Amino acid sequence: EYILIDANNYHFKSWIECFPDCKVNLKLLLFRPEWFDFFKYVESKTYFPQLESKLSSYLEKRQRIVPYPELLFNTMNVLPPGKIKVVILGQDPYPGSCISGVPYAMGCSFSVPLNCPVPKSLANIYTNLIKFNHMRKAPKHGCLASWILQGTFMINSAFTTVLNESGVHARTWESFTADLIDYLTDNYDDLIFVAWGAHAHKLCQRVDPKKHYIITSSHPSPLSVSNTMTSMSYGPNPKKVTYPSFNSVDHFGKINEHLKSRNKKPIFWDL
Amino acid sequence: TNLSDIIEKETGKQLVIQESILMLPEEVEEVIGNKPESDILVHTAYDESTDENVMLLTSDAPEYKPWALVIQDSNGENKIKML
Repeated sequence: EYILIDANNYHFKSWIECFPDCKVNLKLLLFRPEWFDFFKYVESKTYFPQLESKLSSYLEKRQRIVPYPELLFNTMNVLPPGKIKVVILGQDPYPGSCISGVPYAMGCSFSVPLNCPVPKSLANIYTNLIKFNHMRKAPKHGCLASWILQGTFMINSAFTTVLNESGVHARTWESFTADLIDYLTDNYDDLIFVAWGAHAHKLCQRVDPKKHYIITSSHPSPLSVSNTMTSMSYGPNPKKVTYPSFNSVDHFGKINEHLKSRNKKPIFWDL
Repeated sequence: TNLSDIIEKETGKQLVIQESILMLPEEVEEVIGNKPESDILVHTAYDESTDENVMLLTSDAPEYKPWALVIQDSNGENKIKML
């Protein structure tokens, strides 16, 4: 109900409606207790001061931060750490809004609220599922709530941006994301990391490649979908390697085949 | 939104930027031919009237200096314009 969002039933508090005192507290936006161990680690670190303060500056200035605060840790409040089966990193959240003014950004990577236009990179995800028979027809909407409930940890590495602006908070969110990723690879075992594009691939370099399964390809954005992607392998001895184009990889099949093999429930992808 | 204004100015299209990615100079080179001096943001819009992806390529935030414009058809063919 925090992940099943609809832009014809959208009255989530704005950032400023959330903190008219421009002092930003992030503690408050995290509801689920299983993330408390992880958070209080991050709270106990150098940057969380700067982070909250850097975020406050934005409010002051006064820039419309997206997603809205109740949506910020959407995926986390829905999914406890021990129940996530797959990590799928986005980079920037969606920058745009519905004509009503409802933002596309909804706290978890690649998803949009119900009755919101579907951005092409998500369309390309649907095309891929259809290609490999995990889906018969593309859904009318782009809300991925169903996947997240089944253990798909879908998060952007930049948790916020500014409405109709891109990339503006990638670096202020950098430390926090590496700490989240470290936390997942250190303290849990058979996770599936999906690296779509160079940057997700870079983040998955911190993943222990013998605890966890990694799927790697180009990013589903229109300019990348059909192209390969080149960087270093994950090993102790990295070689320069080309990874396959997004549309050529059975991502969700590979996810499920692995899950089955470890006696876990596969994820139902169709919508 | 100046970013869609640039797109309008170049193409006559009035469009909504729906998504972005940040690309390393070397990734750019493989798609565009010319190699940028630094990271570029790909600002992606869709135009259903012609069924093409319209992508404006700029420098990183906050400068957003236009560098190139790509118009891509249904088949994935790129028309590349330098800015």
